[PDB]
Amino acid sequence: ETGESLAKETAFVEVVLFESSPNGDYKTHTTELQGRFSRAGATISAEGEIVQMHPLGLCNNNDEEDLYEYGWVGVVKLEQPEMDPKPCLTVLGKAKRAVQRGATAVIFDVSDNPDAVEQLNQGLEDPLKRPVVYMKGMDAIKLMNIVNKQKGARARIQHRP
Amino acid sequence: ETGESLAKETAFVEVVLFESSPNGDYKTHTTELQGRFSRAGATISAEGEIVQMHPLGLCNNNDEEDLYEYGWVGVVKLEQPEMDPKPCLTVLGKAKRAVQRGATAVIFDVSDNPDAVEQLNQGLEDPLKRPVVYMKGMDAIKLMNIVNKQKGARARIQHRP
Amino acid sequence: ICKGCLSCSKDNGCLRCQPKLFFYLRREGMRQYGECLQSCPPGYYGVRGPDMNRCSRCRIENCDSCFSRDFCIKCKSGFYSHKGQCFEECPEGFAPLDDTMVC
Amino acid sequence: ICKGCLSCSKDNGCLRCQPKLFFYLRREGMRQYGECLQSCPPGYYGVRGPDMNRCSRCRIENCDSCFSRDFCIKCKSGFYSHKGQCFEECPEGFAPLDDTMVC
Repeated sequence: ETGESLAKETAFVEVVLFESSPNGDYKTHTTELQGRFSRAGATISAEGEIVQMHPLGLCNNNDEEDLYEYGWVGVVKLEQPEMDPKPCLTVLGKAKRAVQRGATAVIFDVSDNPDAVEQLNQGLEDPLKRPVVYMKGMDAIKLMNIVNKQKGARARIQHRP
Repeated sequence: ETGESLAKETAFVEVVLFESSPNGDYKTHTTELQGRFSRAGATISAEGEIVQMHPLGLCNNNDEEDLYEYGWVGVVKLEQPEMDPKPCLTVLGKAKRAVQRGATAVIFDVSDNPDAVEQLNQGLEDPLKRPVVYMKGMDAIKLMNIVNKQKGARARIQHRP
Repeated sequence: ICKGCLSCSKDNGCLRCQPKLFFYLRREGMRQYGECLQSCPPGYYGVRGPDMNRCSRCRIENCDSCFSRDFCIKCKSGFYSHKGQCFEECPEGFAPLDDTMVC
Repeated sequence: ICKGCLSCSKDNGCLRCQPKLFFYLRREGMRQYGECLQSCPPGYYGVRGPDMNRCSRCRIENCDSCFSRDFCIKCKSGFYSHKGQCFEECPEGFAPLDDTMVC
């Protein structure tokens, strides 16, 4: 009979914003946010440009979709589950699709759907090679605003002992 | 009086190559190489597209150079030091420049200039925020061939306890 | 914004559309959000799936109106229509028809 | 390849040039390597530094021959020459000279 789970390790999501001088250089400012690695994915550092994905962008239509440059970090904000009665894919599947399409890592704002978190710590479907992080509250909010207002940002998911 | 240094931690440099189906997906094959983190930089994971830099590409000319997309991983192959009597920059400086120009990390093949390694484990100039890795032998060679023949690859420098 | 949406969030735009309209994922920098359209934008064609209708991008060199993913109806000025596709010069095997621009 | 090099590696191309020529960093995918040129390629101008000569890319909207980083000598067909730069329409403060195309 199992017991209280080991608590899930913190994913330190550093978000870099950057400006480009005319000559060629780059000043950057950084922004430390926090979430959790889940059983659904790996527990390893990862890094790449951020790209929002609408949660219906990720379906197995077989319908030819845009080639995004390999190595992007997906950011997906989930909707209340009663808005979506019947998903094309489980939250697991959406992760799996993003990777197929070149995502080096994926991050869910679950703040509006808490079930997801346990749906991702099930781990009965196969767990991915790349990290799958979940975030909420002020951190998730902070992240969505960047996506919304900044023209480009880079995400560095970090793992520490 | 100091003693024999603590040996330097291994940087596990995973190199991903990727093909793009027409529909949108990506199959990838991976290639594990090894080098060392140095005192000159951090000892943290990092990830980004690879970009060779000629060792004379990195000088403080002040002369406006191309904007490379932020987050690239530099790969530099150093030349025998008697070919270059008087460097524009120390190997330290070259690292520092690459970062200025958006490099998230930098990797030196030193196999043809072993002095570099001790020049990088000096650490008397200021050490960088981003990792600085050094490689040689069959690993360095393996890496240069990819750069040479493949059209695109991604590097994932990884750190483990 | 937020026109045609059955439901509509701040962060994802439209999520589902009204019955007759078309779902379109506008990419705009890091963002991507829903729009629910009357007809699909230039460069796109629509697909009336059982579940939902939605836009897809063309991807046929030298097309001007896609119908489906693999069929063009109006090629570019200066171009030959063949098995759906568009050709500067008409590929080997068959050649242009007199008075017509097809092959 | 490997023409004009004083020294020349497999992996970096030319490293130093012969005395009179120009160093040019050809980017070609992930690669970047040295070429030692007689004159700089189209889209580039040269700079005869004390140490070494080398090419730089133009970066002047609507230029056709850069001389220096901030000076154009031949603007594009249809364009006005002003303080070095090229203008579709000549910016506010001063206006085109009769018989000339300058401002």
